[PDB]
Amino acid sequence: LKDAQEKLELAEKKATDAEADVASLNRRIQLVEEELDRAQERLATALQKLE
Amino acid sequence: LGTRAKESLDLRAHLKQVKKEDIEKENREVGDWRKNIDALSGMEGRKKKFEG
Repeated sequence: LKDAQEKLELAEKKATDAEADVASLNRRIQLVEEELDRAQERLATALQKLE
Repeated sequence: LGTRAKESLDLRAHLKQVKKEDIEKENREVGDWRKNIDALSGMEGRKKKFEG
């Protein structure tokens, strides 16, 4: 039980940590993708202007 | 003939001056924006959109 207790607690902490990491990284990837797309639209504007 | 040419040129030059005065006058209205980018690699807001 005590062994099971420690196993359970450690696994739960590891799971919550991984979840928080992946969620925040998902937010980051969203932000960087927004950067990319908005920059692409700037690229299209510039292309039209130059042509 | 010289007088007629002079009067025609004078009228044309006066009209051109009247136009060109304002042509040079307010030509800075062409100042506008270019909307460059900076990649916004520093936005770390939170999910609290209630204003929409």
